[PDB]
Amino acid sequence: MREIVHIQGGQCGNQIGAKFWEVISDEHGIDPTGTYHGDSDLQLERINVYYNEATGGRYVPRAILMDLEPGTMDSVRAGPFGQLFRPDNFVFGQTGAGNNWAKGHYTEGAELIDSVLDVVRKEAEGCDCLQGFQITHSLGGGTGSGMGTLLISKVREEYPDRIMETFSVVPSPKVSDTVVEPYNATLSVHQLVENADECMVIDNEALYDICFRTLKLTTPTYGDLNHLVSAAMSGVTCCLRFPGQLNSDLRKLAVNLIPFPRLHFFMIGFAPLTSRGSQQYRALTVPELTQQMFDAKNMMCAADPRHGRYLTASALFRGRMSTKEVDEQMLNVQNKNSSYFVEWIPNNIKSSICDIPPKGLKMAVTFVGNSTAIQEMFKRVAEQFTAMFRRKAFLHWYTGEGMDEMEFTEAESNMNDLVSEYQQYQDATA
Amino acid sequence: MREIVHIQGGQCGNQIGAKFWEVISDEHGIDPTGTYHGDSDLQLERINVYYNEATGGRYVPRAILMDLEPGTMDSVRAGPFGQLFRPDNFVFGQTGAGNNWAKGHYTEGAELIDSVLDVVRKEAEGCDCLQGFQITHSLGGGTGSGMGTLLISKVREEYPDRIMETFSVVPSPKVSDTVVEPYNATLSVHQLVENADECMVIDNEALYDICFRTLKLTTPTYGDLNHLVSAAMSGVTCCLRFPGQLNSDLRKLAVNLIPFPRLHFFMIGFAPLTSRGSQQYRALTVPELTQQMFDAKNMMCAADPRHGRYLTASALFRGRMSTKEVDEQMLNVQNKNSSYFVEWIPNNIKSSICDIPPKGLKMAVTFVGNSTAIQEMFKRVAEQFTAMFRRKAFLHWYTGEGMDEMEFTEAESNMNDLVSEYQQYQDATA
Amino acid sequence: MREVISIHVGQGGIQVGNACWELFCLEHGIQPDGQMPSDKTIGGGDDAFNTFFSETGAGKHVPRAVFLDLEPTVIDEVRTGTYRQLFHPEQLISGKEDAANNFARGHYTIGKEIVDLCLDRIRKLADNCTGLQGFLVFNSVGGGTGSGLGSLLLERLSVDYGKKSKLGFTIYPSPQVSTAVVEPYNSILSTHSLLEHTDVAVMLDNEAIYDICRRNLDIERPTYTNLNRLIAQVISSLTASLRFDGALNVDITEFQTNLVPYPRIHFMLSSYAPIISAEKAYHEQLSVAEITNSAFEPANMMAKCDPRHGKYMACSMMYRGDVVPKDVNASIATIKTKRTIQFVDWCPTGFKVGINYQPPTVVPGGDLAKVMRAVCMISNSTAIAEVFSRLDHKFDLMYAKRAFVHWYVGEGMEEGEFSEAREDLAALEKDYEEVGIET
Amino acid sequence: YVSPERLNDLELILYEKIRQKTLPGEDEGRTVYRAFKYFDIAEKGVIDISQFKAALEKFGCVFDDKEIHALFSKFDVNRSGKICYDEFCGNFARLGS
Amino acid sequence: CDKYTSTALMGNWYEERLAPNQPFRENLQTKTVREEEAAISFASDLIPLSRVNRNLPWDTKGVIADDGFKEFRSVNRTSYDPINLNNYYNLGDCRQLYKHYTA
Ligand SMILES: Nc1nc2c(ncn2[C@@H]2O[C@H](COP(=O)(O)OP(=O)(O)OP(=O)(O)O)[C@@H](O)[C@H]2O)c(=O)[nH]1
Ligand SMILES: Nc1nc2c(ncn2[C@@H]2O[C@H](COP(=O)(O)OP(=O)(O)O)[C@@H](O)[C@H]2O)c(=O)[nH]1
Ligand SMILES: Nc1nc2c(ncn2[C@@H]2O[C@H](COP(=O)(O)OP(=O)(O)O)[C@@H](O)[C@H]2O)c(=O)[nH]1
Ligand SMILES: [Mg+2]
Repeated sequence: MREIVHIQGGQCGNQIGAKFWEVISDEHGIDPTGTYHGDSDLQLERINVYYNEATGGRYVPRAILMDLEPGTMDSVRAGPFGQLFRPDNFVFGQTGAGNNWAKGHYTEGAELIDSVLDVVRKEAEGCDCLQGFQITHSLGGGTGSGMGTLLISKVREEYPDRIMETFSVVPSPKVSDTVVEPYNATLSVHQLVENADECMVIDNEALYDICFRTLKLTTPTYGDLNHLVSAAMSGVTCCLRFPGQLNSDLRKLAVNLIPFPRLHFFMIGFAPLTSRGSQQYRALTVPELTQQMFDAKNMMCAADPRHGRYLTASALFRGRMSTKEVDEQMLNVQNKNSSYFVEWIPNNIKSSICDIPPKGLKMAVTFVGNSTAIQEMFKRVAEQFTAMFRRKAFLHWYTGEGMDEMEFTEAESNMNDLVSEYQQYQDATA
Repeated sequence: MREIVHIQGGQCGNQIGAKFWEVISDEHGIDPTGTYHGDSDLQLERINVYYNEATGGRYVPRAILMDLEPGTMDSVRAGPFGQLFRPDNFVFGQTGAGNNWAKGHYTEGAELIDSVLDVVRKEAEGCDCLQGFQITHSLGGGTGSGMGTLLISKVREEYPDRIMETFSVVPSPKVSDTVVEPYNATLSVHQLVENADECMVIDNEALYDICFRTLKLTTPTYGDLNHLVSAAMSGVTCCLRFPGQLNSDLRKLAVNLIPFPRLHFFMIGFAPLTSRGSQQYRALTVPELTQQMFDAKNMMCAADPRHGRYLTASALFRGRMSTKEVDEQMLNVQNKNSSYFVEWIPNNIKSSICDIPPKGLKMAVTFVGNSTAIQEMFKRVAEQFTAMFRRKAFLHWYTGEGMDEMEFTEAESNMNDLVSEYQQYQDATA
Repeated sequence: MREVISIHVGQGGIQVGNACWELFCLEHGIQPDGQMPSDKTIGGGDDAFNTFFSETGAGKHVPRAVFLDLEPTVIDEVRTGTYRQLFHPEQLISGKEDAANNFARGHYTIGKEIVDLCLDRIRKLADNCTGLQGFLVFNSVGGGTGSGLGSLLLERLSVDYGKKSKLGFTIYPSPQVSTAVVEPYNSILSTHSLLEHTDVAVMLDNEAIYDICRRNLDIERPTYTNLNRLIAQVISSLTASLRFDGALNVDITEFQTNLVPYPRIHFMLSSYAPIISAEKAYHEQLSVAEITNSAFEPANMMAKCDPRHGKYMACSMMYRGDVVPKDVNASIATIKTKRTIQFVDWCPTGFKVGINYQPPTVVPGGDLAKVMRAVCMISNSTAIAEVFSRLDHKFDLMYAKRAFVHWYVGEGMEEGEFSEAREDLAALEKDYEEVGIET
Repeated sequence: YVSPERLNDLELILYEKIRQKTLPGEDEGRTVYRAFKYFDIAEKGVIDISQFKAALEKFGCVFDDKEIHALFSKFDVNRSGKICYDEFCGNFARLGS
Repeated sequence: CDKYTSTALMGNWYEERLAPNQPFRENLQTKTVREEEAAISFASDLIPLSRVNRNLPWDTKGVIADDGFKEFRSVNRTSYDPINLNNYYNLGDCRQLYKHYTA
């Protein structure tokens, strides 16, 4: 019951989704062949959340795999667990993106979106009752931001009462990946606010920083980076698939994490994550474990959180933990760091519990936070756009496929508004 | 007990029947030699519907195969299941039709329709109580159009108390296969409407459309097209041969699908259908069966069923299913899409159930519906016919058998009114 | 012929019941199967399980309970759990979508599709019952579903049955420890409805329970189930006098007519003791004298509000065990003289005494041991105004700029209802101030 | 004692009903496999004849203890007095494809 | 692996000696991973998507390795643990006045 659909987009996304289905398959115990080899009885009571049922006893993820270039989708099928996806759930074009927004959201994407749009509705009505949406895409890339966001608006149109989330790798200037990144980013953030309820950015810059500082593996590669983010959403929906003391669905975070209708930008993090050589030496207690969660560098986003003040926080403890330790530890953290939390909202740390922890750990925490420190992320992206926009560079491609600078002017207007408005509360006093 | 004789003529006509006997024999499990090797008793109880009794316990199917050119018959008996048809039944000439309507109905047929009417009479008298006739022929084809059309004209005049069916293939505009199609095609509808109580159009485009889209076969041959239509014929005569929850003979289907004496044109669709590479990635559930039923692409007729409003509909499920599920789903679809069902006759779809599913599956649906959307097929065919006539092109062939322009001029008029009458009963409200 | 019906709504109530009903089963001797263990019962309690159970016709038993929760997560676990066979299979209304801590959500759009079933089940349960004495309602207000369903359900119950009494064991947010930040809104909204439909209520804040767990049982890391166990003990001690013989019985009807000065002020805060484990007791005290002193100790109180900050109006103390009568008068006389705990001017006699014979019973594998008697006390003192003062301060700060207002406003709850709730709550605080003014 | 060609007939009625209780889009093995794991507590794969009485008692079928022993024993090939759920459920899926 | 080939106490040497294996990095040439075939499905543009040689998956095990903890039990069940209750049943009064075995 209350099953959730999953949507994929863009090459950056395609790598997230395939590995994301990696973690769930084992925990539920569905093998590469789709047959069951579970151990605990409690593992099937809510298998229907992410998996349908079909004749022959085999299960298939209720997924949507979607991108504009055949090469990307080829890897997922030929790779591990490529046999779990229904062929009818795949949609692809033939022209590719080439890092052009217009080719993704007006001309090329529109002609093929109708095929992609139709697919979701058929699956959506099949389930007993939709509970939400999760979209795996990227903003700094070609196909995703343009052709991915459009599907965001279209889905939201017919289903005004269903909440949704989004995962996005917003770009960081340090490790540059494209010259045209500022355009397709700021253009993307414009439309995300008006319809996307929940969005938690993931910064690739933190991935290396988190990997070398704490993980400290010799030569981390794209295999591992996608893996750590995988657990983030694995525990986000924890309450739905296992029993617990205080169940918390997706919306509970929505009510308790977004003080105002528009301010819906979250930064997430995961713990514990310890090196391959320090595995057996750290005590396993709420006290030690909770210290890592709020650490400055444990956050998964390039934004440094200590530079600003938090508004609301919710972390879902997974596994058998004595709640009192959860409650008491919450008070101590909220007192010794008062200066980093806005005053006018009292009692602003949420808690949750569950019964089943991820395999191989008795503790597990997925921290979701709504901190003002995200402004620097937009500020860093926004400032480059104003500098490069004034020269009209790289502008002939966009204007030649249905994009008029009259539209671009508005986009910068929205970005500054959020940047300016967001920081009113940081200095606001009761 | 209401045994039905099967009559099919024409080169195209022979091929479809060449297989339709193939599948039907498999359902009752009669071997090529015709000796019974079935499995259960239910497969043998009502065997009298198609096969008669002869020496040795084998059966001779009640087929009267006719054609005007020897090319067809020499190959019909050359393939698998070429020993069931009796030697005496075949009647064929040594001249050929040459894709001309005239030579197939006035000059050559006049001296050869005597024999065909001879055998047809003998078979009917044999039946304990004839329940109806089933006819398969191709309108665009030469011999089928002429010899086939005349047979309906004569047969009606001797046995007015029996129902007639008609599986017809009318050439479409896109897939062109004959340059003289407009003339002989038009004469078909005029002669066909006034006599044939029932007709089910089957456009070649859909058969190609079904294969290239759903089944996903790289290089379909004409063999595939025959099977899909052949299976559909199996559905209509389903309950009349096996037990079931609610019997549904041939007349009952007519009672629920011919609102007025004239509107007697149907459009059929067959489900389920999925590729061999997608068989194991799907679920066989009553909800899934119903959805594909009303989807436009599933139907084998060029007319788009979303451009009009249905007048009546029928459903014939197969296998063991819950009665309540049949009712609840049937009510739901008609409710959510009122705009696509007319408003002056509620309960606008009929249902039936049988307890013997086709071999190889567990649940399936056969649809025989009458929609105002069928007006497209004649409107496009008529449009081309007028263009040819105004230039008196290719006319000298038709004038060479005694026919005058009077029959041509009238044909346009009657085909005009049948176009008109569909219009009247569609755009009219309480 | 003197029976009661239980109402449980919300996950918190479900969890508390999971222990309350198990203890109820243990004390009367009923197995989870519904079949009594025989063991030469020969009607040992005879007419004993009427107060909380009814005959199934032959053999088994069916507890008089109704379970409500819009989230099936806990309902399914209770269904397939340790007591699979006990509750009525169709008496467990199962929800479809969680309230997600939205009071407006739980009161005006989704709630209207399950109150009908709740009323139907309550009607069926009561009609068969002959002498329905009142209602027992457990609910949580620190979230959406609890209040959103319970307040509306009680509202409908009052118009359906009328003057019949009702008691409610709510759980308000703690002064320091809590889960959600939208809890103040739910508390403010729920108090509005509950201040004019329920007669007797008890606050059972979690912070005091944690404190009591740390001090006595010597279990530094308590659990939610362990916390629920004490509430179950309190309920059992409160309702014991209604189904067992005693020297002086106090029926459920003799609480409101004994412990509420006026129609408006009807909130009481209670405690339970002694709380001694199976390790550090048998070498200890529990002469009848010390229990009464421990009852009035401030730190032992089940609510984080010091009774020392106000006067007293009326407290009813029910002894369970083998307490000889005169000990009760001795304890009352000793407590009265001490200047630490003082009374209000207008109530000279404000103690209620009730003696029952059954000693409190313990569940296996718990933290509680078996002692020969204990005392449960219910108190309503002017100090309770402090808790409503503190819940007041939180709401104003975050309503100054309509924080999180949209989730409620767009859901149907008119913006004007917040004005009403705040005005009424402010009215309540004024109420308690005047009653304490000396004559 | 009775084991005529009537015990298998109950199997159809026993099977016919199973599809009745089966949730949409499910196989009788799925519905039954859950049942044998719900009442049971040993989890080693066995229960007594009474427990198997409880398991089928939920289905709604009404039989005497004599017939009950018939199917268990008929389903007890080894005579060990215990029933294994793996073989029981899998065999049913064979007949009800 | 600091500008060297391990086995030498270069900077940050303690970890790399414990690598699982990572078969991809030591066999760049075998490739293979050709198991998609011309399925003719997933999909048709009727031409199937061209199948390309995919390389090694690159191991994994980024998340903390199994600590020998299967777990997979519900909090509630152990709370009441119906095993606890029965022990307070059909038992007790045990002081072993004489010798006698039992379950
Ligand atoms: N001591 C204790 N407190 C509980 C328990 N369950 C819920 N609570 C309290 O309830 C508060 C949160 O609301 P809940 O009771 O969990 O749920 P709700 O208010 O009914 O709203 P929902 O979350 O939809 O169920 C927490 O802060 C707890 O203090 C419990 O089992 N034991
Ligand atoms: N951290 C991380 N980033 C990725 C990964 N795959 C893609 N990206 C990011 O995605 C961006 C490219 O987007 P792209 O796939 O070309 O967008 P598209 O053309 O619309 O499909 C690059 O800047 C990368 O930073 C990955 O596995 N890990
Ligand atoms: N769908 C389908 N159509 C066929 C097949 N064989 C022949 N036809 C059609 O029959 C037409 C030729 O008809 P014709 O042989 O002149 O009919 P006849 O004069 O009655 O023998 C062609 O245009 C084809 O479209 C077949 O196997 N499948
Ligand atoms: Mg809840």
